[PDB]
Amino acid sequence: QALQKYSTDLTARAREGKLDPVIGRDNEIRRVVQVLSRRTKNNPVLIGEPGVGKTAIVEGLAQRIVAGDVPESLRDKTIVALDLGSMFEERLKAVLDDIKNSAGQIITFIDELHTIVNMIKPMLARGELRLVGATTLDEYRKHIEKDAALERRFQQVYVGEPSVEDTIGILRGLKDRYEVHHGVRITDSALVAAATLSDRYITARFLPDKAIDLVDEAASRLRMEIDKEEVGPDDIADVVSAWTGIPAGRLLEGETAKLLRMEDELGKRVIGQKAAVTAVSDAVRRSRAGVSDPNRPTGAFMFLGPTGVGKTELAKALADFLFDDERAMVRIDMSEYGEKHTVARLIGQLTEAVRRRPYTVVLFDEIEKAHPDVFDVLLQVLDEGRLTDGHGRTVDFRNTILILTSNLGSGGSAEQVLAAVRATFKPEFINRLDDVLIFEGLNPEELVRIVDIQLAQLGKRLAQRRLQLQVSLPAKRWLAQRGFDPVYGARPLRRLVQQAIGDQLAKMLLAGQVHDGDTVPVNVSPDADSL
Amino acid sequence: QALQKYSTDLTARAREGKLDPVIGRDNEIRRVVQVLSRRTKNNPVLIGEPGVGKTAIVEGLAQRIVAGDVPESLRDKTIVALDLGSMVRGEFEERLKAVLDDIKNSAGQIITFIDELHTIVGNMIKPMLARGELRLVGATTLDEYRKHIEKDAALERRFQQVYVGEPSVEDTIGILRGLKDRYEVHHGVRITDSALVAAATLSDRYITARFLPDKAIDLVDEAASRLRMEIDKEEVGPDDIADVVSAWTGIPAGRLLEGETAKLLRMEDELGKRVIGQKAAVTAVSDAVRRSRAGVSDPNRPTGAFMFLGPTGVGKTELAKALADFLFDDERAMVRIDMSEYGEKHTVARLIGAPPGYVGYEAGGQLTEAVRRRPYTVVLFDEIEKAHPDVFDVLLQVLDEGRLTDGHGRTVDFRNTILILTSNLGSGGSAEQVLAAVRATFKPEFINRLDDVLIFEGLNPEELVRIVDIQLAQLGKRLAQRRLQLQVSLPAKRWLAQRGFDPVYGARPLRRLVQQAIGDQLAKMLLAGQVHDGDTVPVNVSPDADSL
Amino acid sequence: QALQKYSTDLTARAREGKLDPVIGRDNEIRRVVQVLSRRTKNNPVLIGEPGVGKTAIVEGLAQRIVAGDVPESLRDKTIVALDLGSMVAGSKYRGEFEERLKAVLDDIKNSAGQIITFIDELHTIVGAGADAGNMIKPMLARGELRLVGATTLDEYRKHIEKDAALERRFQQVYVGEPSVEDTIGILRGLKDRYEVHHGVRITDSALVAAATLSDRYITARFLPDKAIDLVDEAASRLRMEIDSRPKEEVGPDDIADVVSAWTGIPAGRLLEGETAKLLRMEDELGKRVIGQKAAVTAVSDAVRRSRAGVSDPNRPTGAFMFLGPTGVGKTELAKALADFLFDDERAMVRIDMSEYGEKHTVARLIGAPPGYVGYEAGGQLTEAVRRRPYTVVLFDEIEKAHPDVFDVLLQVLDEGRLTDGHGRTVDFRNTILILTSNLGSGGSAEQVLAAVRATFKPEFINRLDDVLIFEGLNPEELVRIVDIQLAQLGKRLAQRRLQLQVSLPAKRWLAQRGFDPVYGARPLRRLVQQAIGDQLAKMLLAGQVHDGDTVPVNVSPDADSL
Ligand SMILES: Nc1ncnc2c1ncn2[C@@H]1O[C@H](COP(=O)(O)OP(=O)(O)OP(O)(O)=S)[C@@H](O)[C@H]1O
Ligand SMILES: Nc1ncnc2c1ncn2[C@@H]1O[C@H](COP(=O)(O)OP(=O)(O)OP(O)(O)=S)[C@@H](O)[C@H]1O
Ligand SMILES: Nc1ncnc2c1ncn2[C@@H]1O[C@H](COP(=O)(O)OP(=O)(O)OP(O)(O)=S)[C@@H](O)[C@H]1O
Ligand SMILES: Nc1ncnc2c1ncn2[C@@H]1O[C@H](COP(=O)(O)OP(=O)(O)OP(O)(O)=S)[C@@H](O)[C@H]1O
Ligand SMILES: Nc1ncnc2c1ncn2[C@@H]1O[C@H](COP(=O)(O)OP(=O)(O)O)[C@@H](O)[C@H]1O
Ligand SMILES: Nc1ncnc2c1ncn2[C@@H]1O[C@H](COP(=O)(O)OP(=O)(O)O)[C@@H](O)[C@H]1O
Repeated sequence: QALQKYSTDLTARAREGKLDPVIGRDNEIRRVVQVLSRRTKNNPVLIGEPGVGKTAIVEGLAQRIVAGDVPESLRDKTIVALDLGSMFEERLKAVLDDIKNSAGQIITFIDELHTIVNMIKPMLARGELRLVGATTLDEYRKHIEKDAALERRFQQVYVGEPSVEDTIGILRGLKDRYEVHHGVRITDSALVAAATLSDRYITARFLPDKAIDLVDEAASRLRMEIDKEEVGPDDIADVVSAWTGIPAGRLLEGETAKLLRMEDELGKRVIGQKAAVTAVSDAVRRSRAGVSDPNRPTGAFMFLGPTGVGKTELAKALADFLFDDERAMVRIDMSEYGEKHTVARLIGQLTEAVRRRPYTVVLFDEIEKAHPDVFDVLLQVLDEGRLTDGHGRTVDFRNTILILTSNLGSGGSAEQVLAAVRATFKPEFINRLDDVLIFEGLNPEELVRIVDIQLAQLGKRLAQRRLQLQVSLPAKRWLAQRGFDPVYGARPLRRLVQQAIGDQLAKMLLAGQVHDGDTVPVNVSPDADSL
Repeated sequence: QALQKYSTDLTARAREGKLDPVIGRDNEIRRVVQVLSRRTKNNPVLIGEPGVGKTAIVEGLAQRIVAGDVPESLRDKTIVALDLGSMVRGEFEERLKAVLDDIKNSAGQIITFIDELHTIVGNMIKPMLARGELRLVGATTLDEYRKHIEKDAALERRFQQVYVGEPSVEDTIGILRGLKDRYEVHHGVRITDSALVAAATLSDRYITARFLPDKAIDLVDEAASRLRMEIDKEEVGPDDIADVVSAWTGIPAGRLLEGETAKLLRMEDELGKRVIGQKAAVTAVSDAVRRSRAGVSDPNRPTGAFMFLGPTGVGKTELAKALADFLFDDERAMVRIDMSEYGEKHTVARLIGAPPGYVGYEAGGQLTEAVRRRPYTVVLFDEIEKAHPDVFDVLLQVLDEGRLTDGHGRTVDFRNTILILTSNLGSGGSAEQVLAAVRATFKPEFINRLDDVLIFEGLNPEELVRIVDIQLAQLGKRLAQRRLQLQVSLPAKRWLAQRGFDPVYGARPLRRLVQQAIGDQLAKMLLAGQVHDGDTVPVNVSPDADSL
Repeated sequence: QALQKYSTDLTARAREGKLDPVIGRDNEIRRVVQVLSRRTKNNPVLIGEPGVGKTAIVEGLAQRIVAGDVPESLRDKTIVALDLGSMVAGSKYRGEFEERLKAVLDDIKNSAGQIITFIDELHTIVGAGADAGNMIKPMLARGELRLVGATTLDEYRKHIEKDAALERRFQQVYVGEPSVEDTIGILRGLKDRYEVHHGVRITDSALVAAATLSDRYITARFLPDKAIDLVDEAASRLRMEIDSRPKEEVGPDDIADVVSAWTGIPAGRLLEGETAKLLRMEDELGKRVIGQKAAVTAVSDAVRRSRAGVSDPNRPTGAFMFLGPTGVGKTELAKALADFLFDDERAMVRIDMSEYGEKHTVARLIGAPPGYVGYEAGGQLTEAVRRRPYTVVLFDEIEKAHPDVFDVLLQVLDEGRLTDGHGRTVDFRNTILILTSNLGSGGSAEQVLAAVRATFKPEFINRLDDVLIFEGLNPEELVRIVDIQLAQLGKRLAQRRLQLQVSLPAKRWLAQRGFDPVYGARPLRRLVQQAIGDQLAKMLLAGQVHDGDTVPVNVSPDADSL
């Protein structure tokens, strides 16, 4: 009985009346009782994630026992925990002496048993103690999923989080826990609104206790700013939003803000490809509202283009818009993932960044550098699980869109491309993706905005010496004349800009007479053009 | 009496009776006794999969020892197990030396027993082993023995492999019916021999991860536990285990009963639930597959080798997908290769990949690599009218005996697959000249080996609202986040027929058109409001487009 | 107190007679002795292939020292069996193994030069690093310690020769495996120890049989212990039989029983029971091949002449090639033979020579040289014969193959040799090679031989035995072929309890249809199935025929009907 200084107790808390009302998980408590009532492979271990309530499952089990629902072999069983706060090995003998002389009626419960697993294992092999456990997936797999001599005594129980409405309904046993400081009146409106905005800041947290973390963050931030008598849903929203957003981020949905337009950056930054851009805009209006399916990447498509049409430019253009930053995208080339020697390297080369900053869109410019094993990797990613890491820490793909702007059948127009797509992408890269689009090559109409943005960039580059260019439409079209060449692309235009303008400009800049502050015009000549 | 700290005593524990009965397996015990009684290369090692009964063999050896059956040379000796988990950077070898010290101080015939020694190895034990003071009964698995106790051993001259594969269904039923009083006393309800047979057979048939001797007892113990917990029908019956195995695997309990005639009788609309029309095709395919399972034909031939043709988009691969969904419990079972780039004489061996050391060797062959794994698939040959006249030699050898040889030298068995050769001949002809065309195009004796050469038929304009309803029933779960329902109107249903058929691609745009139109025209209002999860989401057709 | 917890005493172990009586091997022991006694660098190293008696030489030197049979500067030298696995076991700190080894070295060099040391499997002295196994050099190349060693050639090359400054300090004494007579002498020396360990007797003829049989059949191991293993196994097995089972010695046929129990080869002396089978063979083999009497007696003579002990023990057990018309029974005779002497009609190794139309695909049955894609995989044929070295190899239709595959079996035949990429040889010395063809096919026995003489080359036609010519099918044998096929079908109809009652006109019609003179009996299994099995399934799926009903068949005016 000396365990009172070594271990806590639970068979008396519910008897005296000290407990918390946990509701639900009836099937889980049933599973626990059934597994513990076995001849072999008994004493389960509640596997899950930190902050789901495995302790809640155990205390609910104790409550159910003391109220009385158990079979004959469970006559209240004196359930008891173990305080790891008694730490050396000379005292483990003392705490196990009362379990050895026990008659199998003093079953224990260790929390986070992957720390322990020498001293207890032989006793477990003989079966004088049950030792209900609790651990997490990664750690469980790391420690006791490789020693098959101990997988003989441990039948795992998988636990998930309760639903959103379930958390809402269970919240009524928390009305007085935290908000007893500034006496702000709790309202059911803000209560149901708190967990509603669960993916405004971070999706690494969970529902049952991390929603409470959110609520307490909100209470603290209110009591810090207003130092009102009521809690406000949009105010909790501003709490959770003022850090994944500088002006408290985006407000309520109001899709007319950024996504209805979709071309302010795209249509004026990527000249051409109008059909592809309109199509992907329609696609992201149909998709970017949680309005496609259960947890998918919520975006996947492909389209076609040769060199010199602006595929990389569209990729880097949508970056500054889709999430209003530079790292809103990751572009992966498989110039390394081409053989089976490397398919394991990304499980992980990408995982570091994609887990640290899950605010990026995944890009694979070409599959003419890829292997059919990354095919199955991404297939399992799509709709059959978010991700599985070789170490065990899994990272969801919530704000990631799948793109391929390939030159797969660019020589052909509409039929060769479609046949080559249906062929080269064997595993289901057709049925679960979205539409496959096309490009609109450099056209005499689509050259004016090109030259305009090029000259704008050259000007902002020249602004460090306080020079400005007066570009007239004569030269604006004389360059466009000999810069069409729709086999190579805009790089002839850029090189011609550099040569014609910059070579002479940089000769005269050190030849005097163009001292800083001046302004230079453009004047077409028969074969050249002067400044 | 020195360091009994990190071990057990299977003999002393047997002196009281804590151990189980070990019924059966009376040959491996004698083989172990025989190897343990040599002069050199003694101390055997048991080899088998997990949970087959190696520890059980050692327990039975100890029990026959304590009762008295072995020769006197082995009699009067004890056994000890060892724990590779409680020991294990460094100081593990110090502990190992501490143990082998107690062994050398025993200096007798106190046999040891190590479990999964391929974690240990090395050259620390070999001197002590090749001197005659310890005996080493091992236990491990074949593949790990081959990688750890074969490559760097140099003591493979000291180890003898004993094989224990796994029992059969009958031996497992005997194991169970002998190991029956234990659970009947632990929980205590009742157990029927019918339930034992059901456990063995269901486990063997559906559970493929684990193996018989313990995979079977899991079901019995779980059934007893759940029956005991139910009392919060005083016996466990053969139906009282279908429930447990269904809870385990997923398939409902109705399917996990008679499934050899009850499943052939369902080759009715259970296929037609997925494919619409084509009743002659469905009947012919169903009957052809139904008579192959009878059991009177030669056992080396695929399960079905029919080819069908006609217009595209009329449901030609949908029948294949549905047939794979019903028979093989998966719709990702058809492997589809395009017979358009197999036109040259050099690209015929591209679907095997013949030699070692050449360009395409580790990529296997397109046909043989997809069947060596999942040897229960369905094979489609799109556009067979464009193949070089040497593919047919391979495709004719495969269906004369269900075997083939890939490049690595392996042999793959085709006698559980279903072959299907699509085509598109007869763009204009209905049923009269396409037959002569497909007879003249291919060799005449090649068709003589196939099954029915049934010809698909056009889609009745009446039989298109069927496909429309299938599309809408599928779409009835895309707006499942906010429970927003869908509106239905027969004119709009028959509106998609004309502007979606395009009678040169069958019904290919019936998916893209519907999804783009409705999804895009709705996404705006699904956020703007004007409809919530209590409304039909009113929709109809404008003179030009589909109105909201 | 340092070299007594990290070493045992081989000489003290020899004094109590806990060693074995080394027999022979005087050259190697003399060389070890005369190298162990020079001025500097007196470190011999026994080297050789595994199992040929390298430790026995050192134990013999120990027994000789104890007996006093050595030169004057070797008497009372107390050789010591050092071990390193026990000095590296507990040491996890800076400089904890260094002093442990330094104490041993100081104790060896403290006493006078009488501590001859013995490290077995010395390739393990190269590690211990983290400057280790390297402190020993100054004493090695000065004659301070003697260090008799022993290791295998492969381990030597891999570990020690990478340290060309340390190899210099060792003298290689090459140990080669002994011959059959030397092994017989060794066994005669060691017999009386096994005769005491087990409670049985062992016969000198049994020893001779062990040393001889273990040399023809077990070709992956080496002799001195390859031969002892058989004797040990047979003795233990006979003792296990005598006990526990309610004429007392091992003889030259128990060894045959063991050497056939593993390696599968039927080596022995034709114990009664199968001699009757071998005598009654041309008809027990004729229960499946009708006709071709000349091509069955040849195979039967090969098999009998092989197992009777009169045949060249270094050449395959038969290298026939039989060719003739189409659908005559060539492949079927090969399969019937494989079924006769294996009982598993699919236990043979057949390769389809119609797939070798391209010169480069020979690498399927050879492998790939070092440095190419599939190198450690091996070759199909080589790896198929290395295990189960008793099969029947079959080359079907060997005229479609490019005429450069006729050059590899040019020496597979006539010697039973073939080497793969790794350069190791397998022996086709117990197989039966059979390669069929279809040259001629419409000529007499003279113009069909002229096609062989024009397709193959003289040094290839000269390697193989009888070139058998299969004859044409007589119209009186087709009935028996139909009986064979119908019996096969009936035996298939045994998962039910169906039967058949085929009539004489039915059999005659079946024999008449599908025997065309150009394609032999080829279109007959297909016809039997088409005309019986289909409407036997139809009339079984739709009831009206149930298990038990012996259904008859007749010849109703048109094509056959039930
Ligand atoms: N439609 C376009 N809009 C904007 N820039 C374009 C366009 N077409 C070409 N360019 C420019 O042409 C150059 C080509 O680079 P990018 O288009 O970004 O790379 P890319 O399109 O992937 O070409 P490849 O295929 O890699 S050679 C860049 O300076 C682009 O800005
Ligand atoms: N012949 C047998 N008689 C009785 N029980 C048996 C027999 N064979 C197997 N079992 C049971 O099958 C189960 C398997 O136990 P083990 O023998 O420990 O399995 P294993 O082959 O040792 O694999 P490991 O060691 O767990 S990885 C036990 O419950 C045994 O009691
Ligand atoms: N000349 C010999 N005289 C007597 N017995 C011998 C002789 N040579 C070998 N043997 C015996 O045959 C067996 C060979 O064992 P070892 O000599 O230890 O093999 P080895 O030469 O050490 O090869 P490795 O690499 O150590 S496995 C032992 O049982 C020896 O007693
Ligand atoms: N003498 C025979 N006895 C029994 N069956 C025979 C006989 N001759 C032919 N057959 C049958 O004929 C069929 C084919 O015979 P095979 O010998 O396999 O063909 P083949 O002799 O290899 O000729 P090819 O050129 O290789 S097709 C099989 O069903 C055999 O059973
Ligand atoms: N179903 C539930 N009923 C009551 N409280 C719950 C429930 N789920 C989560 N909780 C809350 O979470 C806490 C228990 O979490 P805990 O089991 O300690 O998480 P973990 O086991 O992951 O460390 C309790 O304080 C409780 O308020
Ligand atoms: N009998 C049918 N039942 C159901 N859908 C059908 C049927 N016939 C055609 N379809 C539909 O027609 C379209 C044609 O696609 P697919 O099955 O791939 O045919 P194809 O072989 O012509 O490519 C699909 O949407 C398919 O569902």
